[PDB]
Amino acid sequence: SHENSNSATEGSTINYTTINYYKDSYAATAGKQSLKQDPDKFANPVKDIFTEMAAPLK
Amino acid sequence: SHENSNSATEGSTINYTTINYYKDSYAATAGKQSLKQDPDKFANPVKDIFTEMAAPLK
Amino acid sequence: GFPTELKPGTNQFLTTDDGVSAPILPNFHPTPCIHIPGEVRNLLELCQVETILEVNNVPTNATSLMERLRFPVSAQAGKGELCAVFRADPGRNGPWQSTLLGQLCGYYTQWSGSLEVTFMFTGSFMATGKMLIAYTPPGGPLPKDRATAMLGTHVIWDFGLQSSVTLVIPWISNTHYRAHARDGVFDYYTTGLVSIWYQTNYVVPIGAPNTAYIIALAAAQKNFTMKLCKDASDILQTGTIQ
Amino acid sequence: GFPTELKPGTNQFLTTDDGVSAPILPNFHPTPCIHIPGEVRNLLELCQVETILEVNNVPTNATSLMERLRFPVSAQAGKGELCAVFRADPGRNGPWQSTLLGQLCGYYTQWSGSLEVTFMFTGSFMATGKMLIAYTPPGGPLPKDRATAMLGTHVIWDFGLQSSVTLVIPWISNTHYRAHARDGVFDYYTTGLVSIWYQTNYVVPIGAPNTAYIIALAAAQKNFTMKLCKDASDILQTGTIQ
Amino acid sequence: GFPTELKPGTNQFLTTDDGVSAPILPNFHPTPCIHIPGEVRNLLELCQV
Amino acid sequence: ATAMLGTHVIWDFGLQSSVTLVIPWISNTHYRAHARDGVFDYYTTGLV
Amino acid sequence: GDRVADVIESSIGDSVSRALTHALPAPTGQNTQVSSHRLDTGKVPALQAAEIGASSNASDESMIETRCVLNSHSTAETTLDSFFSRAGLVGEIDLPLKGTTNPNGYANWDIDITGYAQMRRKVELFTYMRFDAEFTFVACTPTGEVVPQLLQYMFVPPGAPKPDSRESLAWQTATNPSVFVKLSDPPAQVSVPFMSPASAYQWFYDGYPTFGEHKQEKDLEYGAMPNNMMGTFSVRTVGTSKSKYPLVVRIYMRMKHVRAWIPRPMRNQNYLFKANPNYAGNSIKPTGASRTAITTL
Amino acid sequence: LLQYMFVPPGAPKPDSRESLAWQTATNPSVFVKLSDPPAQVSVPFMSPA
Amino acid sequence: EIGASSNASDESMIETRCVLNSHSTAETTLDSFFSRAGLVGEIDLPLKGTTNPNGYANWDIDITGYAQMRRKVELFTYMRFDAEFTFVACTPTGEVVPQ
Amino acid sequence: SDRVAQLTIGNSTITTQEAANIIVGYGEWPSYCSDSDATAVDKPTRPDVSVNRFYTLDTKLWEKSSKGWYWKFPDVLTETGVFGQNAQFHYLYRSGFCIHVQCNASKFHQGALLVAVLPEYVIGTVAGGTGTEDTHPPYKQTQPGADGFELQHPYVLDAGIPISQLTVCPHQWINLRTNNCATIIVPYINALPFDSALNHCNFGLLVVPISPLDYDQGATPVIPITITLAPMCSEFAGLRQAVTQ
Ligand SMILES: CCCCCCCCCCCCC/C=C\[C@H](O)[C@H](N)CO
Ligand SMILES: CCCCCCCCCCCCC/C=C\[C@H](O)[C@H](N)CO
Ligand SMILES: [Cl-]
Ligand SMILES: [Cl-]
Ligand SMILES: [K+]
Ligand SMILES: [K+]
Ligand SMILES: [K+]
Ligand SMILES: [K+]
Ligand SMILES: [K+]
Ligand code: NA
Repeated sequence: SHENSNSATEGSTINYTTINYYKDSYAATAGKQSLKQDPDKFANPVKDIFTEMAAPLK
Repeated sequence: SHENSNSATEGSTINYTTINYYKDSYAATAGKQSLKQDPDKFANPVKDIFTEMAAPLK
Repeated sequence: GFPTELKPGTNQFLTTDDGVSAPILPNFHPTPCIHIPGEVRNLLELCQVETILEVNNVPTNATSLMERLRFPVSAQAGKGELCAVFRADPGRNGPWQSTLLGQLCGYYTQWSGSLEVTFMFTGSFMATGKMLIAYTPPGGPLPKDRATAMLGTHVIWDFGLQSSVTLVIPWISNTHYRAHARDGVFDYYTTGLVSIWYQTNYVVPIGAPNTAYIIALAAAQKNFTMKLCKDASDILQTGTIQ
Repeated sequence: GFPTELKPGTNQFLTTDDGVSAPILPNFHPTPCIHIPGEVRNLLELCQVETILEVNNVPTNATSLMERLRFPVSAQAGKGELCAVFRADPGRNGPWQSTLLGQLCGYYTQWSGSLEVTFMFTGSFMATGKMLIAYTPPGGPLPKDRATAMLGTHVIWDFGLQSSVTLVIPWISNTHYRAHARDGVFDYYTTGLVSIWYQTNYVVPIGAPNTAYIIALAAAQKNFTMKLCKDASDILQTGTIQ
Repeated sequence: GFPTELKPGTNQFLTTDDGVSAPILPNFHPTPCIHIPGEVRNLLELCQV
Repeated sequence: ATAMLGTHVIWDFGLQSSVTLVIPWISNTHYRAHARDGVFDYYTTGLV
Repeated sequence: GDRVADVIESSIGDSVSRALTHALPAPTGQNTQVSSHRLDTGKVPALQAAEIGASSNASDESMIETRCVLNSHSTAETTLDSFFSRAGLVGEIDLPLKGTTNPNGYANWDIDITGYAQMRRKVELFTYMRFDAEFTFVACTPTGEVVPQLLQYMFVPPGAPKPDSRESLAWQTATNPSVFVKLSDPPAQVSVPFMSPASAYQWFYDGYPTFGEHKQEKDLEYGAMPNNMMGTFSVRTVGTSKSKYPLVVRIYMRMKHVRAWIPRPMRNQNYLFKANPNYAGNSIKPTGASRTAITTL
Repeated sequence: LLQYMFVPPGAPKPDSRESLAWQTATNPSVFVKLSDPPAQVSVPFMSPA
Repeated sequence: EIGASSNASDESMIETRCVLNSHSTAETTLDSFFSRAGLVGEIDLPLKGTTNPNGYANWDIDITGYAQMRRKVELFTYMRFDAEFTFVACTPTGEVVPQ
Repeated sequence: SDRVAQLTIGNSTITTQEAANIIVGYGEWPSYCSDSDATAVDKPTRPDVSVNRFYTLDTKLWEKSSKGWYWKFPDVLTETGVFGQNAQFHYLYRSGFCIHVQCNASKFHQGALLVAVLPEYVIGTVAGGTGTEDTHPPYKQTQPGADGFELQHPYVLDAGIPISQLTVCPHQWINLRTNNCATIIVPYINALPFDSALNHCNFGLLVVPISPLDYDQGATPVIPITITLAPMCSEFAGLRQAVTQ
């Protein structure tokens, strides 16, 4: 379509498939989000990574 | 479409993207305007322009 | 008929809804539009035009209202004297309300950009002087002396053949936009302060007036934009308009 | 007009309906989004982060609440003594309510996947010991002794330079998903039990404390997912929030 | 708005109407279907027993 | 708290028994003469 | 130009956020691979060091003998929009005939969604959130009856004049957006953009909005974030004469196009006040249930 | 005006017309008037089986 | 005195960094500013009264009777536009009756 | 090789022979603000070595009965060194931090501290005990300076949230039988590109004993906890006179 880029997610590393009937994109449906995850950001934010087989503190 | 050119903006140096379901164009949505500006018309309407670096009254 | 199902919002009249409405006059054609000088396309075009800033917003009696448009300078007997001060907040009550920028600002909740104030000296050709105009960013209290004002953004102005000087109030904010600042928690959005000091002195020879006036003109820079259209704080009517 | 016909559902407001609504501010543009560290994309990212499991969920007086975060071990005088026990059901009242996993679990009716509990020993460097941590799948009653616990899934943990050990509670279910287990027929969905026994003994030399504590950290494995979004069992307000 | 006009039948609930209704759980995914013996596809399969 | 504002090393006792504190050449002149009480304190290196 | 070596080999000004981790697609739960017995020295997946700050990296396969399981279980319902794009109550406005509160046919509600616990606890799982929203307005009498009454809803951004009567000139609404709807119509519903001057709304702001001494008198401003203050929602019955009916307006919000940053521990004590985390010191409760001993269920 | 709410196992069941549970921040709810046509929604296959 | 506004910019008055400005100018177009419906007229049709007491009224079209709208349009001398008119009717208490 | 470490920044070097790796908060290193995220137009000042260096600010004594403490950033440093001066003379500030918490005992002592960084750490009050009074925490409690402040109710972190879930934040543990320090690198976290170092604390540092300190009578009973930290990639803008509040 030919609307404005009003949505709160314009420039998000994940892309959506939404529906809209208005010139402003924030009026659009929530749609579908891509299913990417990065748990290491929270669960394993160590500088020097350690493998599963080794002893963590060597 | 195949309507009449009834709009108040027919012949405007700026073009719009509107929606309409009637034969008269003035029934259309406001749409989007192009984003051109000419501030000099009001802020700098001098006959002989002067640059930023020079002394205005020489 | 084709199966449809009505959703919430049905029958509401939203005043900002951009829809299509049945035309009352079919096949009607408007009077053509001839060329008319001065067409404006964006309010930002008007924000860049300087209008008079009422730094001297003190007299209120109807016969002295014109005095609000100019402020004075005169021979000081000494050093680093304060001449005038005002807040740089464009959409706040005070000096800026006299400017078109200030007024247009009233129709928007948020703004962003640099401002500029141009000061024109209107004393006699024989009068000289140097002034220090300073802009104090958020957090700095009103400078007590010229020595603390001088630590912020400033211009030292020399009177001369070029009658005016421009003080740019650069956009120095923590947020990308500011809402209109006011006393209380919204002071979070204050732009800061402008103060004018005597750098040397207003000097004149025998025969020229000892007092002269400065006129301030304010406007926005090209990086200035506004967002979130809203109604202005004033409504200029008391009862019904007849 | 184009022929249409209204169907049931017309005018209803379904709170989970993903529709389109008229925008209140035409041509409005949001403040740009700068880079902010720590963006989360899926709740499952949080379920994999270990949080403290309150195995010792017994003291309730406000001054002893911190004691819930750790449980003890000490020199036993003998053999195969029981140290602690708890249900492995993540969305059931009990120890898991202290974990973020437990809490996020509350917003979903069903879950599936393996869990893991990591136990960190916090005694002195001079203290040694071996513990047997067992997971008993559904149907097995609380083991009366170490000899019956040892028949289920288990880890024999040796204290040493690596302070911690992980007990994986593998997904061993009859159904693809489990709903939250509770007393009664929904015990059909129980995950089972975890029991900790002394494999040998907590041993220490002269000069080191006779009691030490273990801290348990729990989370889900990568095969863990949840479905059927629902409201959590708790609503944290009594009257109106002022 | 786009011009429409309501026809008879509007608002009725016909129990055999095969229509579309708003889903209550967005993005919900069902438990997969494993193989189960004895699936029937048509009642006529039972009439022959 | 005031010592910590200069050049410093935080030393942890452990298997490596020692630590080295480097006193980097931080002088106004290219060379220093021997410092002593009086005007030649101009050449002092500083304190540890 | 820069001639001294240290200026040339300087990293001052590096604006690239160097990230140690990256997102991978993950539409289903992870599968399980076949594993067998391992009787080996040196390799030890079960042993960890929680002090490091990371979660355990041990998997099912390395702790017990596993079969192969092909896992098709979807991860779609735990995306932020799945979790948050569900409308919940965030406001309630009373317009009674006789009363102490809003007795004159109009009311001004400062927009704040922290007055209701279900919604508040969910959003506070994160520190920063950026999203668009759909607002639905359900109006009726206090018994839930529908009466033939016309209402006006107006959004009043900060700095716009707030109405002070059912006849305020502000209701001319020449620039503010207003919705005129009948109680007999379906609930009014509109889309709202992300409006903060900041890049995100933040449920927690550890600071003060202004400079100065922070004397006890003005401590009610600790944690006050003007960036979350979006304005006022004003409602009135449309008339110069009082309405014949007592009314109630319930406000529902549904977030969409959601982004969130910085997860935090979830609320474990009852909420007492709006936008402030005070809890009852005399009634600090354990996060969950208790039992009599650590050795019995 | 009525409110219908689906309460999955483990979600708090309302115990009064004023229960806090009616805030329905996650459960799906339908608000409909008796004067409107019958409310209607689609439900997925929800068993753990 | 020339009549122009200052041409001095931030860059020439202080030392500036580079700022890439993505802030939109779309909301200050004339349609953004004016294409919002505001009250421009009010007509009373009372039962007993001095004004329009006989079930009908004639209103000369003039939008200058209400200040919010009037002040905005008077920012300009000449204006050319199309318009959408909406008519909201009810009793003086805001009640809806079968009329 | 995971246990030994040296951190050198500015004219300061820290050593440890009993480390447990390094945590980089949210897996992201600190960086300067880009030209596209920035909004303020004045050229910033980036003092470098004179402000990005380790400052040892305080020592607490760990006692068998200790509750735990917190410090607020950048509050702890606004009155220290050249960093403090810049934070005072400028309206805008931004930086990341390298935090190094120190605590050594002996192979016969025991206990475990949780060292965590919680962004936007808003403090709550007990609301007059009954929960009927909307009281607020005073300035000395929200911004305690270099002294830090002791937690009154560690279980709910003086803010109605469970310390049991604090590990969802960048953290390390100092478990005496294992290590004697915690090192956390934190990038600048805010919803704005720059902010006031005085009015806003971007995050709080929490040091809380979870497994209490213990030892037999006769072993050194004074076990200090020292906090050393270093700003990283500091930038300042919006210059004027010096201000402390
Ligand atoms: C014509 C009707 C329009 C109604 C307009 C509603 C605008 C609502 C904007 C969403 C704001 C999100 C909530 C923001 C902040 C929180 O409530 C608190 N202030 C946090 O302290
Ligand atoms: C079936 C209902 C149709 C209603 C027709 C409304 C036509 C209105 C035309 C717009 C006129 C714009 C206002 C023009 C002039 C000003 O009000 C004043 N005369 C200025 O002095
Ligand atoms: Cl302002
Ligand atoms: Cl469960
Ligand atoms: K229409
Ligand atoms: K027709
Ligand atoms: K039909
Ligand atoms: K899979
Ligand atoms: K640009
Ligand atoms: Na391992």
